Amino acid sequence: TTRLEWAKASPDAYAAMLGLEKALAKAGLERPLIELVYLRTSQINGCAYCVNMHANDARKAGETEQRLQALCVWQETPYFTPRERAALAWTEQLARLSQGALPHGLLDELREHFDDKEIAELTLAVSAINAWNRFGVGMGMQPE
Amino acid sequence: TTRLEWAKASPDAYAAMLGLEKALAKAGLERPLIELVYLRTSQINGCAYCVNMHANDARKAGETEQRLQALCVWQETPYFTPRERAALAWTEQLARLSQGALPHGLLDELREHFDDKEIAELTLAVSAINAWNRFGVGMGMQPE
Amino acid sequence: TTRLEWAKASPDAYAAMLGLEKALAKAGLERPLIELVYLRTSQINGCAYCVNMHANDARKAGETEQRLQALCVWQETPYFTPRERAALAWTEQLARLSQGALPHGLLDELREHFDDKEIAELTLAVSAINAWNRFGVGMGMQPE
Amino acid sequence: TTRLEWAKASPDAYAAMLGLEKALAKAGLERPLIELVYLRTSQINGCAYCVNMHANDARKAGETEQRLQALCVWQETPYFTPRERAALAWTEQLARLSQGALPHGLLDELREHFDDKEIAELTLAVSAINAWNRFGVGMGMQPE
Amino acid sequence: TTRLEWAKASPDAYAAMLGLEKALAKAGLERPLIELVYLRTSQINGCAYCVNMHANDARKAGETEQRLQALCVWQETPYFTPRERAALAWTEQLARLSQGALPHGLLDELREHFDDKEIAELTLAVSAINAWNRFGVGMGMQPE
Amino acid sequence: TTRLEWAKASPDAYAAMLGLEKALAKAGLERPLIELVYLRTSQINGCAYCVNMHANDARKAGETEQRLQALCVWQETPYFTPRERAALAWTEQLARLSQGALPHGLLDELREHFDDKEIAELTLAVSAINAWNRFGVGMGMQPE
Repeated sequence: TTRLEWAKASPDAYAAMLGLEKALAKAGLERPLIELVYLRTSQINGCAYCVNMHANDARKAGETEQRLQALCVWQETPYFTPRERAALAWTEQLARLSQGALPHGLLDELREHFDDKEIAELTLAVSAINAWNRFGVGMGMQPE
Repeated sequence: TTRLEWAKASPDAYAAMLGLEKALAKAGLERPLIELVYLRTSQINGCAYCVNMHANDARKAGETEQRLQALCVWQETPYFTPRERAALAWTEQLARLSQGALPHGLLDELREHFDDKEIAELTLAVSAINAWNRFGVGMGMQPE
Repeated sequence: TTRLEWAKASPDAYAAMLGLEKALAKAGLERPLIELVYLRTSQINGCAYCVNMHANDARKAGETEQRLQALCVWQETPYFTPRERAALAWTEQLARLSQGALPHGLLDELREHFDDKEIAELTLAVSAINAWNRFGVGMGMQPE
Repeated sequence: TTRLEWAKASPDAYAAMLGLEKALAKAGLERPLIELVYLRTSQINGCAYCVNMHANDARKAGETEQRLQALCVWQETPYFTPRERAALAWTEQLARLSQGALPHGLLDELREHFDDKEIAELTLAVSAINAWNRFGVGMGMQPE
Repeated sequence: TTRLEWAKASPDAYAAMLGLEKALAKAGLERPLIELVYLRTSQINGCAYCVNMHANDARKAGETEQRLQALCVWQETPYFTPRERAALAWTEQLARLSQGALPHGLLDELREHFDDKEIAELTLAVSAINAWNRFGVGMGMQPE
Repeated sequence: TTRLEWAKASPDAYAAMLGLEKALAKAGLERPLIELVYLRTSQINGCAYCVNMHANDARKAGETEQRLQALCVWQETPYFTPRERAALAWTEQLARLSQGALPHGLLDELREHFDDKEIAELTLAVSAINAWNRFGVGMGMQPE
């Protein structure tokens, strides 16, 4: 289930990572949207531990099986709102940041759906799950 | 130089991100290695703001022009130690986490050069710069 | 939900595609494995119509939410049998056939888990869903 | 020339695959265009058996060496008609379905050159060769 | 057929490029192998002008339709000698130099088939066609 | 520092490659721009020998550390002129020629900044460094 118990090795790193979650917990950004961002990022990054945790946490936040099964192919479905689709486009592009430039009008399109405080919180969410995925995959973590 | 002043929009997000840096500042992991990790990740992710900042910070940590110019092609040079090369392999693979699975023996190879506490700190470093790059590129940040 | 009613346009094409399903229905290859192959291929190919249909059909074949949510990251989980993992490796490699050569020992590894008749049936399953996905995405099909 | 005699292992699979060809034989879609679709798909998928067979079959359908040698780079040549170029764009995009979304206006552009029955037949052709390529490469088939 | 007459614009550039060909003409490396290297590189780089020219020049050097049609999928055919396959592996890897590191043992494997003078000549051939392709595609050149 | 002394093995190849440099030396195209083209191409192709040489040669041509460290991420910086950015776009696209088609309007955009003789010289520069990189990486060359 893990190859390295990293939170025990560096309690400071674990505390710092929990600080990201504390900030997000205080954010106005709605929790079901954060869970989608987390689940989709974890899918893209191939972090099975995080996929399992956030599919489970998304259900805790009220999500349906229809949405959870469609998330990996969200672009070609009618299940996600204009606001969610904006956030998921952001999520996908930032997950794949090593692969090339972000399109010019992307932030501008996000601004049609989110105020700037929400954008900061959304980007924190994206950054945090990207960070958790790196610990998850790196330390060789497996679900159940 | 920026399209969105995100630290002003969400002070909580900014404080949380600074908490990653506070943890790293307290880590035993040597600062010049952290700067290489930061600079290389920022290059891969195309974050010009972070490239500029960390090339400058690497010089503050004593780095030579030879190493700074060779970092983007580090694999085929003799300038980086076995320990640094292990960390840079980790850095590159985790930067590109969306692109496929991590090789099986990668953590095992890292363990030949780093103790588990160092590995946790190194992974925190990788995670933190990946997070900063996402704010940098997302918010449309440009250097000087 | 569709941009082109292709089965009405070419009844012969539709009948031919149903012939693939008739053959598979008669195959010894177990149905839950076929559903995994179908669902995973549809995810890779981004066919939302087929993802929806086969996640639903997989439940009809007895599948758990744990397996359905973990399928997209199956490699790093303990939920799939040696035989299923062999089939899913085959599935992923053949889904991505345009991207490069198949590894040398792949068929040999499949032979450790499947007899040659099963391999033929498995490859028919892979081929059939790849075909359905092409109609699904091409004709602009969306679920629910 | 083959690692697994799949048609002998599963006669039902072979009969089902021949049913795709029977439908195409009855289609109004012109045979030389089908051969181009088959040859180009087989090139993209790296199926040497199918490349050999369809380059040979294309000659049987009247094709010139000029067209056969230019097909792999068809975009930057004057040898292919507006209708063929539409079909080849479709062919390339659907060959590479695992690599990302199909452009929005692609079906609309195809409709400028083909009626809906032809589009269904063309998509059957694309699907069928994609299926044959998977058997060809999977079963380790080599030409001559 | 061309968007820019580059040889007229810079006669010095044209003379320099012809100097590569003069050196190759004097090389011991056999001409049919050079033509394969040229044709395969031109295919990979999508230079239709060069594909046309070198498929035609390969016929002038004695090549068969069987080999010319199989070249794009050479790996899975029996038509190319151990020596040619070594050269084509070199050709493919160096065509795709922007895509990642060259495998460690590649030069060593080439040395099993070629002496060092031949390797230098082969690499000149690869370099020269890569250069011609860049003029061809850049200047918008089309065959016939 | 090298696995094969290629200039000694084939003096003709070396003389031919020097002929590219002789032509460029005579070109009106300004030397600092050529050095940027060389350095950026060498970075993309992962040729550590050439990166080292041209970062050093760029300093000889007057370049600043600010520009040299920002070159790998030039798109998102203000340090490069409209003319340089046009040349670097050309450089990147032609470095990555094996990866797909060149955008339609690219030569047209280059023509807004360069006359046709300059474009020929620029393309010679791109071609020459692509050639040198292939010798550098192929022959296993390492800096210092």
